[PDB]
Amino acid sequence: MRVVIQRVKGAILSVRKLEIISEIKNGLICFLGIHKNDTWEDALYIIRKCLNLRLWNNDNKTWDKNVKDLNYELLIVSQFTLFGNTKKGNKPDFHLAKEPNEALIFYNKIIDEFKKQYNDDKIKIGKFGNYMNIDVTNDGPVTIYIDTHDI
Amino acid sequence: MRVVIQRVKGAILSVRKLEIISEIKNGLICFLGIHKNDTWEDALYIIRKCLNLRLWNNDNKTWDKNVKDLNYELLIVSQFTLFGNTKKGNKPDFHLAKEPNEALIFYNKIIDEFKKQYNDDKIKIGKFGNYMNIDVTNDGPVTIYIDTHDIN
Ligand SMILES: NCC(=O)N[C@H]1[C@@H](O)[C@H](n2cnc3c(N)ncnc32)O[C@@H]1CO
Ligand SMILES: NCC(=O)N[C@H]1[C@@H](O)[C@H](n2cnc3c(N)ncnc32)O[C@@H]1CO
Repeated sequence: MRVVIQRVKGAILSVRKLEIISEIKNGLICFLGIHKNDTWEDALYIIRKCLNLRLWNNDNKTWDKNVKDLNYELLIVSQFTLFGNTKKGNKPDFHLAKEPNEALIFYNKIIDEFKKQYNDDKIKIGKFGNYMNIDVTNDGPVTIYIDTHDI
Repeated sequence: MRVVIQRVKGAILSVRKLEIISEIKNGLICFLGIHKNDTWEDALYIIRKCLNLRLWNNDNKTWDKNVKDLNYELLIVSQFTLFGNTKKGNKPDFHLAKEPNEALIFYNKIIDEFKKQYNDDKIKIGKFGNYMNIDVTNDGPVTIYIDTHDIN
């Protein structure tokens, strides 16, 4: 499983009816990619990293507060393009991405778990399998990458 | 070298005078991280992929046009946080980043090479070593990740 985590001041997510369906204020936007062989343990790792990663400062020191400490939000967005393999040519190859129908069911379980480990109000999502327009205010910017297959 | 590429309809980047210092319309925002071990060839790989990756559709086929074909822009944003190591705990560790002063010089060369391979009016940047506020309209979204240390 792969994620790209960006720290934001706000993010506005729109799709065709454009029409807003999701917004957060301060927090994290997480672009989430599900590998065909991802397991539930891969998901858990991403969930707790997303929720406990210390991407904000204290007055005292840097990198010392996470999203929960600040009561901030998370906008989780499905991104199959993280498995866009560009090693062979300039046409990205998406072979490694779990196929959409299963990846949907897996995605919804992950969202369910994000909520259980934090709060229903705090987890926003996109619209899986649709075109999305996302207005983000990148705060830094801060951008973090995790691939669970590295452990 | 590490890069996160995102396809955008627009991006306004501002810093403390916060005033606007860079703006693009349709194109790519590239979050660019320099490893302490990167050589000029790491850079060349990244530049090539950024400029040539086919992240837009043609009328009759997907993943078939690059930023150049469409005459679109790129906003290049320096990002040491891409080496945020989180294997050990929940405090990210950034030791793999190239040291800032040398990194700026490297970064500046990369930007110039970007200007070379495309058009200096279509290449735009942020403010290395400074807090930046970037208003991005993500178009898709479409996010690509490349670590040169996985390749060659
Ligand atoms: N361009 C925006 C977009 O990525 N759209 C993707 C995802 O929202 C979703 N999707 C399908 N498979 C996956 C997967 N393995 N992981 C994450 N999302 C998936 O289905 C869309 C087209 O495949
Ligand atoms: N928060 C946004 C940010 O990351 N700002 C970084 C980069 O703009 C730049 N910088 C320093 N070292 C590097 C490096 N090794 N690679 C890329 N950029 C660097 O210096 C800022 C603080 O170190």
